[PDB]
Amino acid sequence: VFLGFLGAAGSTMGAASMTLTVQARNLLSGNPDWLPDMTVWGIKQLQARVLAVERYLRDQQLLGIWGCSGKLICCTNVPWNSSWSNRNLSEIWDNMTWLQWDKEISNYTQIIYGLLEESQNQQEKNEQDLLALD
Amino acid sequence: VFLGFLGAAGSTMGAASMTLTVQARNLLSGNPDWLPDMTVWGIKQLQARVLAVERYLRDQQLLGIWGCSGKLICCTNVPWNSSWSNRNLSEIWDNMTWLQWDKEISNYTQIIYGLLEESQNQQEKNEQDLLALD
Amino acid sequence: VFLGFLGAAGSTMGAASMTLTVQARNLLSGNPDWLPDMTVWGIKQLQARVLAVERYLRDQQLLGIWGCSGKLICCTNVPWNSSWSNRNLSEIWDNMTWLQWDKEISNYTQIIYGLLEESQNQQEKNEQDLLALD
Amino acid sequence: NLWVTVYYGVPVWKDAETTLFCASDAKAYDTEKHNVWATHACVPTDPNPQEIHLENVTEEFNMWKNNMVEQMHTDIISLWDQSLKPCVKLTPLCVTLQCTNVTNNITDDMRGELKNCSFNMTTELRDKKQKVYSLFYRLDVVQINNKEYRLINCNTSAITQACPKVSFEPIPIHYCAPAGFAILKCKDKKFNGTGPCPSVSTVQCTHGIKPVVSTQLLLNGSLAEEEVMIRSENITNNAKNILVQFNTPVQINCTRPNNNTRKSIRIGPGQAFYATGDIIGDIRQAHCNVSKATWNETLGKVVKQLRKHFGNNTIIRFANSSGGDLEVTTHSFNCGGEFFYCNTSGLFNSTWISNTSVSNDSITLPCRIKQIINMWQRIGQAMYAPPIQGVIRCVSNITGLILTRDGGSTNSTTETFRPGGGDMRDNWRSELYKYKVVKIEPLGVAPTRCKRR
Amino acid sequence: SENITNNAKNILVQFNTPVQINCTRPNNNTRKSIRIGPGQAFYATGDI
Ligand SMILES: *[C@@H]1O[C@H](CO)[C@@H](O[C@@H]2O[C@H](CO)[C@@H](O)[C@H](O)[C@H]2NC(C)=O)[C@H](O)[C@H]1NC(C)=O
Ligand SMILES: *[C@@H]1O[C@H](CO)[C@@H](O)[C@H](O)[C@H]1NC(C)=O
Ligand SMILES: *[C@@H]1O[C@H](CO)[C@@H](O)[C@H](O)[C@H]1NC(C)=O
Ligand SMILES: *[C@@H]1O[C@H](CO)[C@@H](O)[C@H](O)[C@H]1NC(C)=O
Ligand SMILES: *[C@@H]1O[C@H](CO)[C@@H](O)[C@H](O)[C@H]1NC(C)=O
Ligand SMILES: *[C@@H]1O[C@H](CO)[C@@H](O)[C@H](O)[C@H]1NC(C)=O
Ligand SMILES: *[C@@H]1O[C@H](CO)[C@@H](O)[C@H](O)[C@H]1NC(C)=O
Ligand SMILES: *[C@@H]1O[C@H](CO)[C@@H](O)[C@H](O)[C@H]1NC(C)=O
Ligand SMILES: *[C@@H]1O[C@H](CO)[C@@H](O)[C@H](O)[C@H]1NC(C)=O
Ligand SMILES: *[C@@H]1O[C@H](CO)[C@@H](O)[C@H](O)[C@H]1NC(C)=O
Ligand SMILES: *[C@@H]1O[C@H](CO)[C@@H](O)[C@H](O)[C@H]1NC(C)=O
Ligand SMILES: *[C@@H]1O[C@H](CO)[C@@H](O)[C@H](O)[C@H]1NC(C)=O
Ligand SMILES: *[C@@H]1O[C@H](CO)[C@@H](O)[C@H](O)[C@H]1NC(C)=O
Ligand SMILES: *[C@@H]1O[C@H](CO)[C@@H](O)[C@H](O)[C@H]1NC(C)=O
Ligand SMILES: *[C@@H]1O[C@H](CO)[C@@H](O)[C@H](O)[C@H]1NC(C)=O
Ligand SMILES: *[C@@H]1O[C@H](CO)[C@@H](O)[C@H](O)[C@H]1NC(C)=O
Ligand SMILES: *[C@@H]1O[C@H](CO)[C@@H](O)[C@H](O)[C@H]1NC(C)=O
Repeated sequence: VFLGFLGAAGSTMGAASMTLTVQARNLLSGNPDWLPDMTVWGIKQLQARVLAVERYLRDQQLLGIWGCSGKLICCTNVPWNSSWSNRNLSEIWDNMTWLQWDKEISNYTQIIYGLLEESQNQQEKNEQDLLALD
Repeated sequence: VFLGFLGAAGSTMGAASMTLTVQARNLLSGNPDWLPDMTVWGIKQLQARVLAVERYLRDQQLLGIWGCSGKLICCTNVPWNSSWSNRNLSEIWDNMTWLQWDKEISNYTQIIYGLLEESQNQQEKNEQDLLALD
Repeated sequence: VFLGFLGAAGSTMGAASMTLTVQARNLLSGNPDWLPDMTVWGIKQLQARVLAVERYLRDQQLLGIWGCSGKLICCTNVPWNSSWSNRNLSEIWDNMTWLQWDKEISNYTQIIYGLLEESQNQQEKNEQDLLALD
Repeated sequence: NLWVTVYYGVPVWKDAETTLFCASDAKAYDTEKHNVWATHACVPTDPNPQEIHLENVTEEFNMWKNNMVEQMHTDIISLWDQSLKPCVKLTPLCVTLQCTNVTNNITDDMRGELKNCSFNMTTELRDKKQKVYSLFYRLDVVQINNKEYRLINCNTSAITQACPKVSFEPIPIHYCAPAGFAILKCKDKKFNGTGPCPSVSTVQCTHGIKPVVSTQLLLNGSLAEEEVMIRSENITNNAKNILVQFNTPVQINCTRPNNNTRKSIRIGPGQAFYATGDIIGDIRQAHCNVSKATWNETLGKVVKQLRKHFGNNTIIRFANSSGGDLEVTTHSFNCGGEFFYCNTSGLFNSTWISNTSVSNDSITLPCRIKQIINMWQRIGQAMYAPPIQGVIRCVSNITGLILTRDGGSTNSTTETFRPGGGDMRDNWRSELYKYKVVKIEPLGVAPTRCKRR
Repeated sequence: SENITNNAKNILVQFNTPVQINCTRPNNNTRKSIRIGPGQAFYATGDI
């Protein structure tokens, strides 16, 4: 079910995964047309929609430095750690929201980015270079 | 044959497909250097070349949400509909321009984007997730 | 070894290849927050960080038109020419810096981009289209 | 058994503050008033407001720590400043004016205060100077000591005339959310203002808000839902204001009856000053009528909502203002171009029993008129209101109230709610209480069973 | 120096140890705020 933009904010993470393109398509293009030339009021909203694309490109750089690159669902090779949210499957995807999920991960979220940027492409690329000659 | 930028605007779609990089490379970088600091005249052209990259990123988002992603030629899995331009092969690629093509498709063009964004990655990704565990 | 940003500027090209993400992550996001609304001083630094992303997108277009596309290490199918730096292997990657390398290539660097943009995707894509039907 | 996996486009937002947009309402091209409030820059409204209710979503709102109110305040201030920048300055008007009382002080028990001033102003040329007259009105000095006079506006800041081409009619301006961000709108009828909204929706563009500068009484505001709302950042603290939102609108009809005229006297090579001409016909003070039955019902409905906070079967009172600034002690607003300062001393004389209170078809309120305003927080500029040629009559809906409680040890006794105001932001919290700005963070991680290569 | 041989080019000198300097305006001065124009106000050097 669609339910439009952010419709599954309180639904399960599994049901919320069914609407990734919906949340993705409405964040980048909130296009205001600034054809009228008004002096001091344009710089504020221009800075706003420029910092918007700066944050978007920061997220895209983070999603490119990883083995994942497709702006979609993707799998990695970094194992999940039992210290992070000691929960089984179906307990997460059927009785939890992405908000509470990021809240519980926020304690251990900072090292996961490092494990994804270094334990992967800093070694996966090097293995790709030393295993593509044969 | 090259014939430079937009050289094959009146040629066949097949011959025009031979110059995709030519039309692609000259649309993104029409770089003006705005080192001189002139007050009210910079905001107009700055808004212009910012809306340029906004439109470019809208096109890139549309070309990323689809199964296609390489900024090149690409094939999909959505079947062509006989209602859309009841024509055979070689009739299109050897006696038609991209202008007249988009003109004839403009009547049915709006639903093709939906068939490419939903009938593909809203199901192709989900099949990829449920067929990558074995 | 990391040695931080640009730490391997005087080291070998092989050792410098171990820190690609380090030089890549600090060039795109030098984010200044421009929440204060100051008239004539914002346009200069705004033009600066807009030309920054323009140059970044020029580099990304150059790295997309080629067969390479992953913002990482990548291999091509264009053969190395003996006229370009008449040197053997291990002589380059173990007694040379990227600065001196680009200096020696600067005489022949301009045609390599053309050999990568035309001798590859202007023929590799066309071969991909005429070899994906069976 | 299970591996980390990234998901892009997940419904995850975090509360933050960023620059917003503004709407052109789409009727801006057909107004053709050259420049209204924000007709200058805002973009036309989308054909369909994307209002999407989010089921199972409860979001904690806090209207008193909101940043949209600060954005709208700074935007209104810059609007005033950029609207008055290219207009006619009147710095040569700060001269000596030999004035005289009006020729009609009939029955001096009633008041009549308009000064037939005359003064030597600069003309088209710089060599000669010409004597003109007719500045009028109450705001002036008492002179240092036909009686001499001068402008206290000159005793404070510089003066500039408002452009006669622009208008002050509030156009419906609704803020919009940029790319990457969204606006959460609460939907339940009764809202505490601070707390968890159980019925939340999301939008980009808000609902139409009219920028009205008013004190003591909120005009042309958004009606409440079924119940009168009594909002406050801290009800125990006396210093914090008390906002009141009505269920039913209170009809008000304000009138400047002086069938007035104007005089365009040329000053400087390009400028031209609009002076208040002679009053043709009879004269009487401007006023505002409110139907007494509707006001009685409104007070009897608000007192029961106040008893929920300050005790059942108790008495509350409210007299007129205490004292201080003219803009704080008087209901001040604009209409047609003329700025009305009315005294609400005739509406707040009430004590309340547990069931009743302690004919008259309508209640009238006297109102003075002011043309030079120092309401700008920049005490370096003031605006001269151009005179309006003709009679003025403007109707409006009263929708809100701003009250202050008398402090002290008044527990065993009764409580008093005197009218007040001052801060412009309180005028905006009656419209942005249901709105919160959030930023989207669509990058999530979760464990599932899959393997690469 | 950009060119030590050329006389016209300046000679910059940077110290190792800082040289202490103490500057004093001893006139226990006062000011006068005389009003000029509708908003402006000029600050004049009062009597010493
Ligand atoms: C404010 O003005 C309106 C319109 O002039 C008044 O509404 C009228 O009220 C009278 C008496 O009830 C009716 O006979 C008219 O038919 C009404 N006209 C309209 C257009 O509604 C209103 O009563 C006035 N309010 C006050 C407090 O004076
Ligand atoms: C999990 O994390 C802890 C501490 O962060 C670490 O000691 C342990 O080795 C990790 N285990 C796995 C399997 O990642
Ligand atoms: C969902 O339900 C299970 C079992 O009832 C429980 O263990 C789990 O903690 C619940 N999820 C949350 C986020 O509380
Ligand atoms: C073609 O389009 C028509 C109407 O748009 C639809 O009814 C039909 O099912 C489509 N057929 C295919 C093969 O897509
Ligand atoms: C090209 O020629 C064929 C056959 O002569 C014809 O059927 C077709 O309509 C032509 N193309 C266009 C666009 O008219
Ligand atoms: C190398 O370059 C020269 C001149 O640029 C050219 O003649 C020759 O064919 C090239 N050889 C290869 C193998 O690319
Ligand atoms: C590195 O050393 C080798 C052998 O000593 C030499 O041939 C080569 O030119 C050196 N590299 C550079 C850049 O001089
Ligand atoms: C006449 O003008 C004087 C000016 O000082 C004022 O004090 C007095 O009240 C006026 N009388 C009227 C308006 O009847
Ligand atoms: C004007 O006011 C004065 C008081 O200052 C009063 O004596 C006089 O009757 C009033 N009317 C006229 C016409 O002068
Ligand atoms: C005001 O005084 C002027 C003389 O300067 C006179 O012409 C005019 O009629 C007077 N107006 C009134 C209302 O007394
Ligand atoms: C509303 O919020 C305030 C916050 O201090 C709280 O004290 C109060 O109990 C809440 N409910 C009502 C009905 O005021
Ligand atoms: C106002 O006065 C003018 C001039 O005497 C007159 O023409 C006009 O009719 C008056 N206004 C009304 C509503 O009658
Ligand atoms: C309030 O009413 C009293 C009389 O009850 C009056 O003296 C006073 O001027 C009025 N206004 C204020 C601000 O007190
Ligand atoms: C207002 O309502 C009270 C309570 O019923 C009543 O005593 C009073 O006469 C009313 N005032 C009017 C009708 O003017
Ligand atoms: C409120 O709306 C009315 C429309 O009837 C309009 O005449 C008036 O100017 C608006 N503003 C105020 C402050 O009354
Ligand atoms: C006052 O409220 C009524 C009730 O909906 C509405 O019909 C009318 O247009 C409103 N007038 C103003 C000026 O807001
Ligand atoms: C400067 O002069 C004033 C006025 O005579 C005096 O109060 C003050 O003490 C003097 N300064 C010092 C440092 O004594």
